[PDB]
Parts: sequence; structure tokens; C-alpha cells
Amino acid sequence: LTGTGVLTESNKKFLPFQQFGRDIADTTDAVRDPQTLEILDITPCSFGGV
Amino acid sequence: YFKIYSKHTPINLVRDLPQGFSALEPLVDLPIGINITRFQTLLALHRS
Ligand SMILES: *[C@@H]1O[C@H](CO)[C@@H](O)[C@H](O)[C@H]1NC(C)=O
Repeated sequence: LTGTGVLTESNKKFLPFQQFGRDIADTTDAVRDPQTLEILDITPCSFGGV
Repeated sequence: YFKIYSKHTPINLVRDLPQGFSALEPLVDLPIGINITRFQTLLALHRS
């Protein structure tokens, strides 16, 4: 699962059958690291109008 | 594909089904690949 976003430590608690979490637009906003089983929020990188 | 969803709930009602809400988490996804049209559950006898 590829993407680009800021990774932060997450307060969400995944059930053991869950690997990722989807938002309204079905983009992965939370993910479980497959080596150390911890949850990470994926806030997107900042977008601006110049 | 044989999907097992499971939930354990502490109940204390005597006879009928309890009235409430409890979502079943998926337990085992089992690779059998066979035709199933009829089933039968297994009980245990008590001998004395
Ligand atoms: C290796 O991955 C497993 C999950 O498949 C994890 O439980 C374990 O802690 C990992 N070990 C190391 C050394 O990363």
C-alpha cells in the first residue's frame, strides 16, 4: 500500500483482523505496521494555494 | 471460501434469546473449496 502522508502515533485500537483503516474517500488514514504491531495515523502533507 | 465470524457475550437469561446488540468479529477464513448444501451440528452425551 503506497502513498504520501505525515505519519503520527495513533490512539486508534485496531482489531486483530484489521490491517488498515479508511476514511470517507477510502484513502488509508490509519495503518498497522507489519513488523511492530502499532497503529499510525496518516495525515496528508500540507496543500496550499499560491 | 469459508468465513467464520464470532462473538462471545456474557448473558444470564434462562430460556430465550437475549435482546441486545453484539457485533460478530471475523475469526477464521478457511480454505476448503467444496460444495456445501447441508449441515449438522455436534452435541455431547452424558453417560451414568
Ligand atoms: C517479525 O514480525 C512479526 C509479525 O509477523 C512480529 O511479531 C515480530 O515482533 C517481528 N520481529 C522483529 C524482530 O521485527
